Amino acid sequence: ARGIVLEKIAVEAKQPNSGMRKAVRVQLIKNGKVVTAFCPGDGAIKFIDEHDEVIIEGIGGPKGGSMGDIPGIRYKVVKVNRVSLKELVKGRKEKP
Amino acid sequence: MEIRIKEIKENKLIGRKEIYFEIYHPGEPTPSRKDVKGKLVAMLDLNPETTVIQYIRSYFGSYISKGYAKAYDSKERMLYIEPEYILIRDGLIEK
Amino acid sequence: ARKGPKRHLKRLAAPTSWYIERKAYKWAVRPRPGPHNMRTSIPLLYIVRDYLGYAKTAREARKILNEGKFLVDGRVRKDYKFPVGIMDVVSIPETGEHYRVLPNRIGKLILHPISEDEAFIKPLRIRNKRMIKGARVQLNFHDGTNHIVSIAEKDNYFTSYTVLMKVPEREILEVLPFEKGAYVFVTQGKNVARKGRIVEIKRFPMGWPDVVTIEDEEGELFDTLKEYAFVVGTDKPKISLP
Amino acid sequence: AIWQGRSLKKPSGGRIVLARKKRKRELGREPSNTRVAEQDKRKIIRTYGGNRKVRLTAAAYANVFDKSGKGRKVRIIRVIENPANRQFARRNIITKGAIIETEIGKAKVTSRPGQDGVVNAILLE
Amino acid sequence: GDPKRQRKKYETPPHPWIKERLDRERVLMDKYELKNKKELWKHETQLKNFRRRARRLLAARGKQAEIEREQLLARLKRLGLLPEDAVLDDVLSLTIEDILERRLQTIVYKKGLARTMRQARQLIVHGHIEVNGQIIRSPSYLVLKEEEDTITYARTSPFANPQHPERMMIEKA
RNA sequence: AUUCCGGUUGAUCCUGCCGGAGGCCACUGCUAUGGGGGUCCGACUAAGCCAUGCGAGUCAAGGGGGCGUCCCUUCUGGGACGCCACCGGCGGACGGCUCAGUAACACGUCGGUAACCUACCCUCGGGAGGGGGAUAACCCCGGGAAACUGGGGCUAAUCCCCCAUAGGCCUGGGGUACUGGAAGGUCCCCAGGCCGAAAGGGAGCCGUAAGGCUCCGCCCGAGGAUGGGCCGGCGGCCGAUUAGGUAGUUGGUGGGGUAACGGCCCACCAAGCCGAAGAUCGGUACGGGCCGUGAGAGCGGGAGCCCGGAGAUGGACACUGAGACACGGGUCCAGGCCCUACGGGGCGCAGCAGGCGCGAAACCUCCGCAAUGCGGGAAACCGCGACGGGGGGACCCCCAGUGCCGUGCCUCUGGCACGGCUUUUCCGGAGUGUAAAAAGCUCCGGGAAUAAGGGCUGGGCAAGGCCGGUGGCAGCCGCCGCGGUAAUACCGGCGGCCCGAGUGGUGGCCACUAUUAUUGGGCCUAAAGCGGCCGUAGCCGGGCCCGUAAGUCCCUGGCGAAAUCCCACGGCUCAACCGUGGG
Repeated sequence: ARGIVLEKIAVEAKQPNSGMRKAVRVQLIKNGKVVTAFCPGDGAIKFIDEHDEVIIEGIGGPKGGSMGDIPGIRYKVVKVNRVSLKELVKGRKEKP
Repeated sequence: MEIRIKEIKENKLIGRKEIYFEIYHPGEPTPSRKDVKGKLVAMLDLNPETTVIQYIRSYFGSYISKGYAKAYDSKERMLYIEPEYILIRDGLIEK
Repeated sequence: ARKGPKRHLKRLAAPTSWYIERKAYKWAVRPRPGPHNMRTSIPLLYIVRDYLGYAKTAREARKILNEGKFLVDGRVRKDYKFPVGIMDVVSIPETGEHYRVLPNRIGKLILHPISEDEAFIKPLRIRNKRMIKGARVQLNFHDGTNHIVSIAEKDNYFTSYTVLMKVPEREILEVLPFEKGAYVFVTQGKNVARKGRIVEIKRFPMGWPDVVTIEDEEGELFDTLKEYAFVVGTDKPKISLP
Repeated sequence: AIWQGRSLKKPSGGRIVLARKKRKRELGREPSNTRVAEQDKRKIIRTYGGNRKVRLTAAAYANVFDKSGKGRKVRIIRVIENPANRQFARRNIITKGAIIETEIGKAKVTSRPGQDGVVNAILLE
Repeated sequence: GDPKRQRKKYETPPHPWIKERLDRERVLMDKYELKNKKELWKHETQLKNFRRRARRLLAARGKQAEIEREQLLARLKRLGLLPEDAVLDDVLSLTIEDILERRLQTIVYKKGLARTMRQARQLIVHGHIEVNGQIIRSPSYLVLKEEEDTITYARTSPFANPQHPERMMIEKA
């Protein structure tokens, strides 16, 4: 799906894990629903700003739902501004 | 370049003769239409102005190239039957 | 979305009785209405081009047909969509060739060479018989052809009988009745292209067709439909049917 | 027009939804009320396939036959009875089942005036 | 209702990573110098299809069954995978190596036309080998027994010259 | 391959689900050297809206004219030769596109129409007699911004009309001549009526003329053939937190209408008809051949190719024709647009390219009628965005490359140095190929030159106890589980393991799952025996004898289109693909 980033937030890893997982709130262009999308990568969060166009994709988890120690998040960002998030974090491309 | 006449048939409804032949040649360029027609006419005693080579087709990794030609009885019949494109390709009409 | 008659025929949908390549192209000639059925017919174009290889293109075949070089049943046929059916005589006088159209053992139509003397005889199975205006009896043959006789000769003809006609003069030569011991040729069905002698005939209630049992030369007995049993002789076939 | 297609209710009392538009071949024509008059009136109708029908709207003469094939052309006066409709007898409309009286007595119609454009009847003994 | 879809002619292993299967396949690849695992799986599925046909025909009765049995045996004998006096039971004894040995590359190497399997493969790819007059450039082609003795250098290829340095090197073996 | 492995505990054995491991389809990150074959490429959301181009024409051998060349006789006018438009005939109802609607005789199969229509085509038996009238084109004059359109005169036909005879239909009375399993059928003889044909037109060759031969033609009757209409038996989804539904409703009598039978409709007579074996109502959906998966039973889908059905912005109507209530014909309403000189006048790509919008999601505003086929023509032949050819695309499948050999060295699953060889592929040329090109195929010249990436590295699962950075933070993690200052688990380097022109991520289906259990699951303690009994439909039912054969089994005819599936042979180099036979 495609959406627009509204704000950047963080969530707490579940017990016994401890850590801050950085996600974004995305409003889908299809019907305007607001969802939470996790940003994979060591420094993926800084590559996403508000009002940015992003593409979100399901997060691999049981029953096609949440994954790992971050329930409540079902989607992850793949492309930001029509550029691959993995490529941006790895450094082969510059954010337009 | 050796031409072997595999088959010859006499079409009487269309006053022509259909010739199927094979050109055997060791490594060499595919024979040209002019050379093929000249050799075929000389060998089979045909009228030069009444023979049209339908095709000379070569195959993958082969030294034998197949060939199909037709020799008519009448120039008028040849013009009436054969399409314009084949005659132009064989160079019977100046275009 | 359908509003009227079809004018086209896809190759994949063509009848199974044709020796045609169903995947080389998309369209096939749609036979015009004519003597025989769709299943037991083939356009003259395929006979001229594919079966005999006298022409390489439909244009050449049409030119040759228009030149009046092909005779079917003794009459020159020019349209390339004319149906050609079983027990038909195809004549090429220019090459002096004569063929009889017959079914194969697998139901496909084939051309069987015949003699020049035999080329003038056409068998016709009396599909139906009725009376028309006046006191005349009309006979309807398997190929849709019609003949007329007088009321006096009413008993000389019956359904399923065979008539040998001299073409193109359209003259009666002989009448082969349908009875025990009559040589017959199967025209369609599982036992197509088989021949033998009549042994027994069975009737059934309602509109169920009659059933006929035929004994072949080797002595085997098989069954088929009376309408499918084509009489082509009395003791020995009068038409070469191998 | 006068559609003569399938009914929209199943025999069980259900409801049927049309899956297609009305077709031309399924259309009928207005009834032909043959009326007794002082002069015959007929019209020609082009029907399905280019065929033709002769429709009789006003009938004056009738062909009456009496038990022996002897037919007579006799003028129609009035319609006595018509079981097809309870009002046709009073409205003087001829129908295939109508009973009329002509110069030579009572007769019963045996043809369909709206389909063949002729009034044929048999004398009543 | 859907139309035909062309299918793959090889089957991948049920589990990508099995120690014994990986070792065996690696040995076969190294021995026969195949480009990748899909060729080996193609030959493996050819063997599997032959075995499945034999198994199905063993427990079948009918004129068509006898015809298919005879055709299978004749086809295998023609390919050269079975002796002339073979029986349907002998089909199940076939091995992957039997099929691998019938490849044009393997036969070219065996006939002494190339020092090594890689050289034979390059010769086949570049068109220095002719089978029954025709030039085949498919290293995976299965040579038929009837034409196994007609394989030789192309009459126009330089290798056909006995004085060629490469030909002398190959003959020096 | 008819299969397992990881996870409840301090440790063990169960039930149970979750996750790995395989195949297929749709999007998508990184990456990319080639060639062939195929039924692939705006179906999922919008059957939403469209600029411009094209997608249906043909006939001079049906007719009268205009223009131009020539031979001319010679003011006249005759004849060839072409071009143009008009009347006239046929076609435009096929093909092409889409899956909205539809739970229905829409579709599949088997039968019926003895209850019905059909131009084109085939066969047989018959006919073509006598008259009459407009008008197109052209000429004069216009009108109207356009789109369109008025008045006057002069003409021909295979144009139209009338008369005549054959022929068609209805009904009444008689004989039984024919096909059928069976005649409201067909045939014959009388009687009353209605309706009611044609083009001896055209062309060529002879013949002084007359006349003749041939080719394409016209009308009627009986049959076919082709395409359909209508009808019947059987078969194929979910919901009872939907139990009652129906009133032309079910049947009858008498009629109307239809091309045809029918409550299809009408006038009267009755109370019928459907339903827990699920009516009615609601949800979803074009049906089938088939496809995906599985060892099979089975489960799931049913867009691309074929057959059948519907639609042409949403509805409703009619005219011409054999065939339409008609995608590129017509009328009205609703909805959205365009031109206007303000009076007025036009349009609807779910046709091929192309554009906007919608979106995660899908291409050129290209060349030819050369092959297949359709319409027209007597024919040559003309037209066809059907089809055929090419262009763009990681659509599917098949075959290959990114070198090889000998010697020597080395930290030897490989790398390096030296000396040789090949040109698959790339680059430049000649032929062949093509409707013309291009691609392919044969050959000549240069040369290892032009060509490897993606994930993973703690187990499940092949691969590191190596070095640097961070020190419950960054982060990873399908599951288990790692990270809090010695991290084999995070980031990076160096090594390695899997596949390889591919390799990863996400959603969906099948197996995994004997967690849907007919094959083949469970219910004392883990999910689950109604608190208990009586009993209606259904299901399951003691022994022997006789009879029928409905189920059942065996044999034999008519069917179940083709493509798709399996086997053998043959043709493209083998293969993919196609053809011939069997299944």
